[PDB]
Amino acid sequence: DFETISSETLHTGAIFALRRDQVRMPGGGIVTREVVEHFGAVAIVAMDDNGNIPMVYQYRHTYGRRLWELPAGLLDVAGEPPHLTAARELREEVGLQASTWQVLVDLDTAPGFSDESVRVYLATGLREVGRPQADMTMGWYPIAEAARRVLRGEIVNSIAIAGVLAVHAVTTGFAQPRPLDTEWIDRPTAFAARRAE
Amino acid sequence: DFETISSETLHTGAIFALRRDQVRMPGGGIVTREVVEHFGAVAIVAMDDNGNIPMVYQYRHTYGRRLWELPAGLLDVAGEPPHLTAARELREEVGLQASTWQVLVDLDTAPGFSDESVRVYLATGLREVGRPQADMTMGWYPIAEAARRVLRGEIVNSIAIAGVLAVHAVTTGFAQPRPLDTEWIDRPTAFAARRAE
Repeated sequence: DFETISSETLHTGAIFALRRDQVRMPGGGIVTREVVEHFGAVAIVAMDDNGNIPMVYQYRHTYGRRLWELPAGLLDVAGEPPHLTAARELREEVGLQASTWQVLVDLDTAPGFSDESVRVYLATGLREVGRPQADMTMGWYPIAEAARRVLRGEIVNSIAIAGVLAVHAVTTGFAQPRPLDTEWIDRPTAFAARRAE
Repeated sequence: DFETISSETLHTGAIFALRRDQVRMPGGGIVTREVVEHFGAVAIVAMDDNGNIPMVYQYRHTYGRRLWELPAGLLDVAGEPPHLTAARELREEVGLQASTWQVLVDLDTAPGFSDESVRVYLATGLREVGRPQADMTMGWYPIAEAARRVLRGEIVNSIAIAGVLAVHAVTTGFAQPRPLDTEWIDRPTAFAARRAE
């Protein structure tokens, strides 16, 4: 198999680090692979009694504009269980508490160059508790409308794609949400390791 | 609005660069935003007469394992039109030529820290022409099976999520593929600019 031969840190920053490995390709052979180590993140599809979900309208420095995204947050508190981060983030970002939490879909955002992976939850049985901001607008969408916004390129954040389409497959009876103990295969850990310290 | 106040290059490498900007938040206020500038990429959902699509099984240094992904390739040839890169990549990677090409879905893989964006095509009217490798296995899947593999976490590459779910919405009559001239809003350009030179 593939083996990290050597490895070096090129940069460390607020939310990720940049590492450069040399990897033994099988058999014989040597590539340079750069990995942006990231904290990992969670997001929530909060589905009300009628099939509506909340979304935020978040400025992204990288595209010079705002995207429609799901509520979400970095795994930036050491050792904190992901599901508890998600509930926390739901309350901070959109002012929602939810009774029932299930795994909806996991994704590897950029396999090409980052370890970042993202667990998206389905949260149901909802209640508003306040703090719905700074520059973030939020708004709600029936799920079917959200899915057609994906298909028209009005929602392009790829965690929102995966989340909205996945819940759409649930609401149309194609698939089932899953238990909280579903293994998150690619949960990131390298950057949390490095930060501990 | 938001304005880049200053900007500096921290690293330049084979397939991306790492930049650090200072951004004026409105009104008054200053954040550091790091952007990994990337080439952009395309991928293809190649759908045969019967609803089957090809997928590759590609080792990802970043997760220490292989993922099921769609055929795909970086926009790494200067000025080459994306749709022509996609046809090229389809032939190099999976040995397919396609008659008809349409836009399926675009995504922004990691808005949090990269500009990378990805145009995924629907390619139909297919013919095998050879070169189906090195370490990449490929295999075919009915679309419905592929969509249930997403929903079970057997496919987690987020371009494969977006691509397989999007085509699933087409095959089940929920949405339509779109013309090649659909604007790709977030086509990356910063790293191609920097490389020219």
